[PDB]
Amino acid sequence: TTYADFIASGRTGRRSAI
Amino acid sequence: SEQESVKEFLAKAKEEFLKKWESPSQNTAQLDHFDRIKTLGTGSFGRVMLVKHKETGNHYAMKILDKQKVVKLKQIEHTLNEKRILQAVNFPFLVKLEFSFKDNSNLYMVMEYVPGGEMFSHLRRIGRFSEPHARFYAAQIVLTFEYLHSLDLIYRDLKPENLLIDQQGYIQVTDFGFAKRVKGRTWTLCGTPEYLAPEIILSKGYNKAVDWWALGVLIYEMAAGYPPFFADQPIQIYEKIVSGKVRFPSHFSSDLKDLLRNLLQVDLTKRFGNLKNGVNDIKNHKWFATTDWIAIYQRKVEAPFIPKFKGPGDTSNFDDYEEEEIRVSINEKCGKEFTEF
Repeated sequence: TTYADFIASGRTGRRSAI
Repeated sequence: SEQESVKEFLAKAKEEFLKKWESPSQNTAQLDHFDRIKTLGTGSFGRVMLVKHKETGNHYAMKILDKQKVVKLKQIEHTLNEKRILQAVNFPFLVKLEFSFKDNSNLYMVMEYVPGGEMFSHLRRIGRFSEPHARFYAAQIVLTFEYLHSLDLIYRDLKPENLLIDQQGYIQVTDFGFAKRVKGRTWTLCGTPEYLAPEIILSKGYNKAVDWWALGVLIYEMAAGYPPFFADQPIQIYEKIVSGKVRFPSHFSSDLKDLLRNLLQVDLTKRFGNLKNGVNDIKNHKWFATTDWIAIYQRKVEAPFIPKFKGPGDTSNFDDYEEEEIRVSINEKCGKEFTEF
């Protein structure tokens, strides 16, 4: 599922500005 | 007429803003007025600490920037923008700057402490928001951008991490580090990867339409529980953003998909918020038909939830962070660069 793919990704925590 | 009342509201709000924009406040507190308690959160440029004012006992949230780091990272003008703008604005959904000052080493912006935590935390924990709940939050951002854009301000860092939940369950937008007052277009590569509009990625000139694109990303993320363009590394995110392709969860309503495609238009000249009717294309969209815009502004709509509150100074709605010492050199650093702060 797309949800499962997101939850297993590296970018589920707080995201910093570039 | 309702439309005239809105025009009059915005004209008076601009008069009020411009007085403060042209004559900014400066040097309205000092560090030893406060005891530092704990770090509330971090960003690429600094940290925000819970502090307690010694004389009144009130708690505040203090953003601290190291002047030498700001210079090294080429953020001088952005930091001057942040403080000049935040001391001049006044809106129900913008965090209040209470004091600002500097010393030999650092710059300080003392805000009202917003105790309910980042929207981010609540959104990740619950998974996704229902459409009515997402709509409640989205309406506040629509009004906030109507206000900011009318003052020639572009915000440029919308994301759940920057949307704090107050004790009434309403939003307070924080972090004006990339906010800028501009008439016509600008070019800086700034923002957060998931939220960048195509014209930023493609190194084109851009305008306030980037904030409307970012609203599309935010509404999608609130209602889906994940962003419309995600990957493990920024470059793969950028490829998806510029592609013109977006997929929606099967549970999204017809009206939500329609609104989102209109905000996530890759051609800024076709994007909602940037057409002839401006913000009214968004406010009049079917997905917002049940929204009472004045009731939202006045904070009279029942909130989706009230954050838990265990007394003043409680930080249980925020993660814990490693603490670092706030040192102040005996010698003034970067005085000329930060004169106006």
